[PDB]
Amino acid sequence: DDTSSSINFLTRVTGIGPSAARKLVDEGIKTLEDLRKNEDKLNHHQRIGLKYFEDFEKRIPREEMLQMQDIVLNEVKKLDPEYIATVCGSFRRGAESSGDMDVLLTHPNFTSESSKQPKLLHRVVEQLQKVRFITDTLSKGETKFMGVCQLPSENEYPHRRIDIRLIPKDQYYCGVLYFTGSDIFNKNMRAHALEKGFTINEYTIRPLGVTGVAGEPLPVDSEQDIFDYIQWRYREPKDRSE
Ligand SMILES: [Mn+2]
Repeated sequence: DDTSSSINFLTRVTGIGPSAARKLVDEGIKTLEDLRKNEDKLNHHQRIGLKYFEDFEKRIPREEMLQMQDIVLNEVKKLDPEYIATVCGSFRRGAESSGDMDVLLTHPNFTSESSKQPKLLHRVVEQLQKVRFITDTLSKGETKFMGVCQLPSENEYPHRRIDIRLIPKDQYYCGVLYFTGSDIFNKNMRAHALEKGFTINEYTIRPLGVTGVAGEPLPVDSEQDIFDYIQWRYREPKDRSE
């Protein structure tokens, strides 16, 4: 019946999760328009997603995606060149079009020992915002920022999603890998590694042992070393389809 159809539409709104989509229905909030007239029932997120519904639905061609990546890469560089920033996802893998952006970021100042340096992220979030790259914010945490951005014009672009994550320098690589994917490639790689006596996750690559209950994180300073640990020729990102 023409209502299940409603819950579904809700969830189409970033922010609006299921349990959240339901209560909204209970207020009779079902359509797009039912939302619009009711910004008060929604969080900043949900409101933002809704503001951007339409654009959020479109995809990013790499022509754009790249120009985006230029901007992120360049700005972090001027705040502090000790900032490593890899925009990952399918995109990295040559994908012709992308859903969202996701910048992975690190700084040697930050390791899995400090954990308390949101300014590290913030500073860029703020930086990105003064340029009018990031144009809205969904949810800005200490280690991760969900927001919205948009390329500049001279006369326009949709608002893409953008995620920036802060990762320790001692775990960046593993994560650069992991958010690189594809989901399959990770499975297989994670699958291969297991055989050599290793366990790779999004943070580390640990050596296994007897009864599995084991690990103690090998140093990683490039994605390359991951591969070396498990001796597989490094497959460039483009060759990680499976
Ligand atoms: Mn994302």
